[PDB]
Amino acid sequence: TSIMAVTFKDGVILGADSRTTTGAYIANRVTDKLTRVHDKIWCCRSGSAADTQAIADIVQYHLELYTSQYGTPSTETAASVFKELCYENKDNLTAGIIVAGYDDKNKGEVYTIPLGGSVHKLPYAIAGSGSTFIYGYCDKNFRENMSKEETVDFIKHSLSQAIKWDGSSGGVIRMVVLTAAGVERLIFYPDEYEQL
Amino acid sequence: SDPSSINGGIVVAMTGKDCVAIACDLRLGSQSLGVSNKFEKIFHYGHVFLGITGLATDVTTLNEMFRYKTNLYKLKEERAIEPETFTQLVSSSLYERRFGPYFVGPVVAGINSKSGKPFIAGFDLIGCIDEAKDFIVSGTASDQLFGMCESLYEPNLEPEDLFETISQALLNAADRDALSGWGAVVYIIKKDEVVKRYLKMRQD
Amino acid sequence: GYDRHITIFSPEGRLYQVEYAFKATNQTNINSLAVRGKDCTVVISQKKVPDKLLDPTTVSYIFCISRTIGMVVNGPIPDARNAALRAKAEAAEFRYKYGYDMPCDVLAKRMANLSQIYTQRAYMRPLGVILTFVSVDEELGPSIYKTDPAGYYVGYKATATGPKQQEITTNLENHFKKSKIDHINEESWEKVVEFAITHMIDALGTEFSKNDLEVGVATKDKFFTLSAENIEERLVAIAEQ
Amino acid sequence: MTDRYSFSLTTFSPSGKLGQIDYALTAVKQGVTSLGIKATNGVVIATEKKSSSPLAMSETLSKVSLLTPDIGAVYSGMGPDYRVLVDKSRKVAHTSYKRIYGEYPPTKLLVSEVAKIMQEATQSGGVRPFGVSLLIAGHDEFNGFSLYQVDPSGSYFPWKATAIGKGSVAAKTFLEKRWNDELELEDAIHIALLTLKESVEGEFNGDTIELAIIGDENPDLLGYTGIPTDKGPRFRKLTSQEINDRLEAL
Amino acid sequence: GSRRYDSRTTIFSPEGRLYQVEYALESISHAGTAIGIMASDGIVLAAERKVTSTLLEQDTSTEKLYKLNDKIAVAVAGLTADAEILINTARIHAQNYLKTYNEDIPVEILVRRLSDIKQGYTQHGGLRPFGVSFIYAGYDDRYGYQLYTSNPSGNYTGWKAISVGANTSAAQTLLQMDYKDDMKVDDAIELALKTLSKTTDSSALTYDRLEFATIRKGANDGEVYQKIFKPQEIKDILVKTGIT
Amino acid sequence: TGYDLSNSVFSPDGRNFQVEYAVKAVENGTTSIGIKCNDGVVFAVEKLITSKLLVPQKNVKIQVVDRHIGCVYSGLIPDGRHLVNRGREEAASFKKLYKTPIPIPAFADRLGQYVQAHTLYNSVRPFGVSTIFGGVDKNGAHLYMLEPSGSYWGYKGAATGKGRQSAKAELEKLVDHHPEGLSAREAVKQAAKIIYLAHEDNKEKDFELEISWCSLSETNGLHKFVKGDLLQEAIDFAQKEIN
Amino acid sequence: NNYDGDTVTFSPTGRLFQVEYALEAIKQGSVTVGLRSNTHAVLVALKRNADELSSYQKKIIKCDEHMGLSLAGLAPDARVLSNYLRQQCNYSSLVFNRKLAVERAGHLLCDKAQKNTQSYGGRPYGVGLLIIGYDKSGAHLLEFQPSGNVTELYGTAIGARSQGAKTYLERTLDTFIKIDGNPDELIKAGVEAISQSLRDESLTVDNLSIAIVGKDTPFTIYDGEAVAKYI
Amino acid sequence: TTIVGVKFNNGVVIAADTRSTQGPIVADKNCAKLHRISPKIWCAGAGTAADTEAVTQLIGSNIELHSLYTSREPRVVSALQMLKQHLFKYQGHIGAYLIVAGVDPTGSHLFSIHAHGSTDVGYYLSLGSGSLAAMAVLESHWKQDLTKEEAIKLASDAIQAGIWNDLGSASNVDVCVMEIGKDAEYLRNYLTPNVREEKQKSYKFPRGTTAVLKESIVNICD
Ligand SMILES: *[B]([O])([O])[C]([C][C]([C])[C])[N]C(=O)[C]([C]C1=[C][C]=[C][C]=[C]1)[N]C(=O)C1=[C]N=[C][C]=N1
Ligand SMILES: *[B]([O])([O])[C]([C][C]([C])[C])[N]C(=O)[C]([C]C1=[C][C]=[C][C]=[C]1)[N]C(=O)C1=[C]N=[C][C]=N1
Ligand SMILES: [Cl-]
Ligand SMILES: [Cl-]
Ligand SMILES: [Mg+2]
Ligand SMILES: [Mg+2]
Ligand SMILES: [Mg+2]
Ligand SMILES: [Mg+2]
Repeated sequence: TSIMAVTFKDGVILGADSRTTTGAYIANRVTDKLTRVHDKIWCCRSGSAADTQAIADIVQYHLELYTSQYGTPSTETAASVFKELCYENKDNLTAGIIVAGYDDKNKGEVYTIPLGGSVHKLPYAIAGSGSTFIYGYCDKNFRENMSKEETVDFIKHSLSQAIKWDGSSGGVIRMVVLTAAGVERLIFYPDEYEQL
Repeated sequence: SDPSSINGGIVVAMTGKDCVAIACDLRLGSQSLGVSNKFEKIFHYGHVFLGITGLATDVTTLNEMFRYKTNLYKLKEERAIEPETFTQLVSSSLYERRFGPYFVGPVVAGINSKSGKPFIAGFDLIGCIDEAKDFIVSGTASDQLFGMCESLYEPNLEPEDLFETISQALLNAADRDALSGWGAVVYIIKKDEVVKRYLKMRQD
Repeated sequence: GYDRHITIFSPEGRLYQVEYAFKATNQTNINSLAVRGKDCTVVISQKKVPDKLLDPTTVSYIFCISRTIGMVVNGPIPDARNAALRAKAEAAEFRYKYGYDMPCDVLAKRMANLSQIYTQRAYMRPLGVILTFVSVDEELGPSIYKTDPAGYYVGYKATATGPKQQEITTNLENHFKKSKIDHINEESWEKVVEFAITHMIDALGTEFSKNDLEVGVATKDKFFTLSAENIEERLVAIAEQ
Repeated sequence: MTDRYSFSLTTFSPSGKLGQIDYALTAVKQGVTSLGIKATNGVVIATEKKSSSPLAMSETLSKVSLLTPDIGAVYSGMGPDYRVLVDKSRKVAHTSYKRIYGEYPPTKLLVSEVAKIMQEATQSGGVRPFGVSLLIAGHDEFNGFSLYQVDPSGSYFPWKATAIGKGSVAAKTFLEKRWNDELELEDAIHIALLTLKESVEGEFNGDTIELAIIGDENPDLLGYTGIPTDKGPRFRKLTSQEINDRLEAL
Repeated sequence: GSRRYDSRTTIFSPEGRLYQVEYALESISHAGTAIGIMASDGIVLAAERKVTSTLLEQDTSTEKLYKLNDKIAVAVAGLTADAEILINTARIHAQNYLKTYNEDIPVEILVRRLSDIKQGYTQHGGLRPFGVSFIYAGYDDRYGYQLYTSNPSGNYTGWKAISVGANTSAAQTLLQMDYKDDMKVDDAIELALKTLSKTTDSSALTYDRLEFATIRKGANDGEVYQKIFKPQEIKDILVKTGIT
Repeated sequence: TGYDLSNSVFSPDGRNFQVEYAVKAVENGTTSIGIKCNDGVVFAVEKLITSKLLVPQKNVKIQVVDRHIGCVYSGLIPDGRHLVNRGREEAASFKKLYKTPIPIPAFADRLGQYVQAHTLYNSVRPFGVSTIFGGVDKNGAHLYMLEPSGSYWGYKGAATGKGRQSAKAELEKLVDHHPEGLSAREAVKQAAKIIYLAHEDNKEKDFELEISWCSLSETNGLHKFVKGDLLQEAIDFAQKEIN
Repeated sequence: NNYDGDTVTFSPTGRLFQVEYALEAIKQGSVTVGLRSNTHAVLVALKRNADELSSYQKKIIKCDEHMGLSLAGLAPDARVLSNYLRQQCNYSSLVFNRKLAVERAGHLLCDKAQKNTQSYGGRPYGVGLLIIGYDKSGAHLLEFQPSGNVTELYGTAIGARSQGAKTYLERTLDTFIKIDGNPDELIKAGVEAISQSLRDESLTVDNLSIAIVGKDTPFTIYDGEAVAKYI
Repeated sequence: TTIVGVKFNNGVVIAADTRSTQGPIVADKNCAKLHRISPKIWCAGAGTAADTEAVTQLIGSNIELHSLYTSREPRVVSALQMLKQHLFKYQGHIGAYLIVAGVDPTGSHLFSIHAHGSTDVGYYLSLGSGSLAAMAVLESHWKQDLTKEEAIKLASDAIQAGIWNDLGSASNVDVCVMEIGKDAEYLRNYLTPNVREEKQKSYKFPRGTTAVLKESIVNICD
């Protein structure tokens, strides 16, 4: 799995590959690892597909009920609900989640929640088995306040390399753009990103 | 150690023309030690017959359980249970112990009293229904029984021909199994008469 | 005479606590009205802020249960909010368990069943409220379903609730006798709200300012309440014809 | 909190009467008339859709309810009590039968389960009896067609034909004169419509009358093909048009 | 709190009587009469259905006589719904005993069990007692043919002949007059129907107002057969004994 | 009759007389008020000096919930404390799950639902307090008042207790004479005056003034007690106005 | 009248009669006095005997090395409440290595008593308590009522004829508050205060019970010949 | 086991083989691996036979009750959600691997569920021991905008790949077609091997061949 979330000038963009594996067999080559817990709060999922789905479903339920009572939740609040589930059930879960969302007040925010259940607010985050191979590249190429087009290129190039080297990663590169304008879905096929 | 092969034993059932047959060996042992040669594994609740292989304590327990349940069924429904319905009851009852199962291999046999249709069914230790047209096998010599039944069996056998086929299936299968034998019983079942025959076989 | 204190049968076969809960319904002295358009369901309710010390923005009997479902309440606010919180919880749980948004009629039934339980179980009192649920259902379209303290519920073409419900009901009845259709034949929700307000004015015989009303609108995939300025625009259009 | 009413609210009076059951029966008496007639090849159950308002859509309120594919129910008395009983009756048909035997319960046993629930509300702590009388019509393979009445006490009786509620005394007398053991389903429906007209004041048509039957298997209503033994539900609710057609031959 | 509305179903009167038991017995006294008569070669159970209708489906109807197992049956007097609760419990107890000991339950043991359940509702729980009286007719290999009765108090007693429900005072006098120890089933059948015919509040005793049953060793060789009479069979025995 | 002997029983009117009797306990209590200002809220309460033996400034009535909400109440003091303890549990579990401090409207409903729950059963008694509370959240300042029935609304100014009519009249003047708004420091002064004016209903015994406030500019949106010079400044302003 | 059958019922004027009846049990109880300075806090209690053969019922209970109370009313209820205080004082020490504040001790007693006034089945406590203590903010004196009301005071008295001692303390307020670094004089003032509540009987050696806590003085109770000094 | 699901333009088709095995032994040569959850929602199951049957009926029961409660046609996402949450609860110990398909008022749907509770979406799917043979066929011949007739062929070709090449798959092909607007058609044994060998010799025995010791009539009657 190769997932990442990157904040930029107009908001935040989530990115992910589409490969699901059972050992060396690719059980699904067109997986959607970018999932929606609220209108403008999404997450990237890595680890157990069953665990991360169950968690995401519970979070979506909590934020739906939150919204009914207290209005739109913050991205920080969403990350806290993820954390609470991942931390309290750390013995029985295998989930590495990146939470990304857009407020008008706070703009683009990214929170990463690794195996332990700890929370880390960052300008950008990378996770999944394929992330290991792009720590060097991403650290060298990331800039704050990038444009939409620059951020799309950054994620596209980064996940391209992660896919290239990691056997657990592959398929298409999915992306979700979160801004004041709305929610935009992007997709990039092998023929495009392999030649980069 | 393996609960399904401590006591030993086998059951086989076959369909014929307007008849069914169900048979079993009589052995009960403690591994190598033969203990009883009168341990019958076939029971009946009304016109529905149930054979049970596997761990003997569970064979006994399940018999007592299905007697219990079929007796209440009859009091409430004001009629005897049918093979198709009993089959679903056996499956339900086994699966409720999904993660602490009875170590058994049940076999249902009988004729539907209303339609007259012959019926047989087999189960695994946790409820999966194998509703075969031809035959059902169960026990420590199930492999042997499969081979015998698959080669000997032909459809639409008459009651007295079916008796010969099922008896020879059981006998020759049991004789290739160390934990089966020590006697045998065959039930021939028709819509309103049932004959029970004890077979003469080698006692080793 | 303890058959009048708890929910058990009187000799007449009546439940007096249920009947007295119906009377609590009109304690607020507010009238509500719900009508259906082509693409929308509109609910209006009288807004009365008698105290100048009150923050008028917090005075409301219309609730956003889910994204799709809205609910107006006729009765005291504590019981109203009790019902609202439960309906929100039930709607959220439904979506989690069954994978799709709870329909308006199903929620109404669920709340009606809960109400029924209070009429049968002695330790629980009935809520002194009448709940009017509105949405644009993805299967049934524009929907109005109303629940009461007896545990009764039913779908409506249009409905009215409050002290002067009968005057509003007859006014609406007479209109639908003319048009011979089960809804307001209008494209925009703005004009359906104008219809709703106009017919409440005619029925009650009172004029309204922007702060005298409270409006809720259900469209496909969302329910929302109108601001005072949105209502003012609505009142201006009514006056100009 | 906690339900602190752990004692019976229904008790024997000095005369031996169970007051709350009697009063529940009084509530049933006030209820709208419903009836049931058993034919040789089917059963019919019927009642009046007493609309509380002309603005109310009476189609959304179902007085006649499917319990199983071969069993239906109608009532007289308190609607909300009926509605929750139908929910429980539907569920108990699965939990206490279908999930055990892999088939739907026979009419008498489902009736028995419903009766049990109603009896418990007559004895358990902190509850009143249900204020309804049910008429449950159904079919099963070994008992054939049947029609049962279930009272607030939990008592149930099988009927050839009967009526409950408002004008039950008059309706039962009307049914006694008309009923015989050679009625076909269409004849029973005809008698049902005649009997029901007497107790109805206002409009009498397909939109103000609710009527269902337990009759032949409906493979068109099954929803799928490919299994010969599955032939479709015997329960069928008559449409507004289907009722009006028979009101012309009335 | 809740105390205000508590009837207190399990208390003594100043005289040392249980109010609710006494009032439940008063309820039962208005129920259709049921009679049990024990003979040397079998037992008879007869009972009167309460003011029936012509539209009642009698052949599928059961309000008085119930089967507990193959050897034991009961005649009911009181609230039918209450009785069915207890009947299902009794049926289960018999099956539990059978599963445990691999023998049919002795009649008294089953009767004691049900009677103990009834007793519990009079001493604890704060619930109303079961408004039911049973006549138990059964057979086992220890005592042979047995008749028992139990009432809402949970007290049970054994009988040669007994009635419950309406007009028991009149019925018990008539049984005490014509009953003899060397009596047989066919004679007991006649006594049962004659007693009902005299004690009935109806104008005449007919087949459609009766439930009838016999427990006979009149089953092929050493075994017992229960016979729940069908409407036509009740009609025939009424003609045979000379009542209709 | 007998409808007033048990809680959660509807009278033939549709009223819950037990809740109405709880209100009588509230009306019997000392005066407490709340004033919503430009960027926050101000709470004040009348503390009756029953005796000279009472230690001044020790028997504190106003209570903090979390770090941004102030609560004051009139009526049965223990009931008010019980309600605040619950409020603190509610605020803690909200912050535990959602990270952010509980918003004031959200907090208001938590108390509201809890008080309303005590009108649902005969096994509990309604609360013998009307609670005035509020504070500053992400959406700004909020002031609420919560009755024994569970009923609550947002307020510009609020008052309860024995001198509520007097106080209300004073609050209404401020609302009329300051449509643009009132500053936090002004509200503290006015709060002191209103309690002094409302003390005419409890004029037998002398009293002690207690004031608190949350303000975005003055207290960084945290609840704090008005102490020392600022308190004395408000007392002087109040004493000047009554004379 | 009709509204005094249980604690869960308000009267039409908003009164809780069961609580008021519990308050009445305190008035029947024997007099006890509490008073403090800035350095020390003192309890003085008039113990009551059944007859001449009987012992004199103990009125003072130690809760911790720095805290304790005197009782008036149902003694078993005081035992329950004092036991609760002992546990709370003890929890504070074991968990936080912190001596429990006297004010916080009062808050805990208030909340415990309150639960008994709002719930069905239970009953209010039938006892009044005077809690003294010395913590990080100096000497303290609290008055507990089973309604839940707890009040911090310079001095007070509860029980039968307690109004006489309370008036005396109200006059002496300016004097006894200044008695700093002199335990014997503070006790004298307390013994003189409780004397204003006596009729017919006088303070004897097995009648009088005194307790004290202060800056360098653990909570200690004086009975028997230890209080003869003050008679 | 080889099970498949294929979407087509106006619906969805499901398919499966008919072999059940205990190790290397064949237990049933004609097992029905296609199940009805609701009239127009069917699922194919692989893994532990008893678990697929039981979890399919339980959710089928709850779906029926839900349909009655809501007065609506049941949805496929409802079955999907109820199933996965149950499987997740038991952390994979209920060995049910399913392909769920159907039509409802929202349209036509195709999903898969693994024993641990993870769900997937696709136009074509396969599970079981023969899943790799089938997916190779599907990945070679699938195109979008299939007709009902093309999709059935693709599905049954995929099932054949498993039958021939996978030892855990054998015998006949079952199919079910769920089209929008239409009734679902369950095609039990859509494909069977034709003809088949007659055995060389009948092994019917001479009567009296088997030696008997005792005989008796059994009393089944009451
Ligand atoms: B990715 O590789 O982490 C991916 C993300 C997931 C949300 C789809 N996980 C998987 O593919 C996992 C295995 C795994 C691989 C590498 C690291 C951690 C885990 N697969 C599954 O959970 C799975 C596989 N087959 C069927 C069902 N679920
Ligand atoms: B298929 O291979 O997935 C098939 C699916 C269908 C039959 C439900 N599974 C099986 O045939 C399984 C294989 C298996 C063997 C042993 C343990 C678990 C699974 N067979 C059975 O479940 C089975 C069937 N009948 C009797 C015994 N076991
Ligand atoms: Cl996934
Ligand atoms: Cl419900
Ligand atoms: Mg790769
Ligand atoms: Mg051998
Ligand atoms: Mg040997
Ligand atoms: Mg109630």
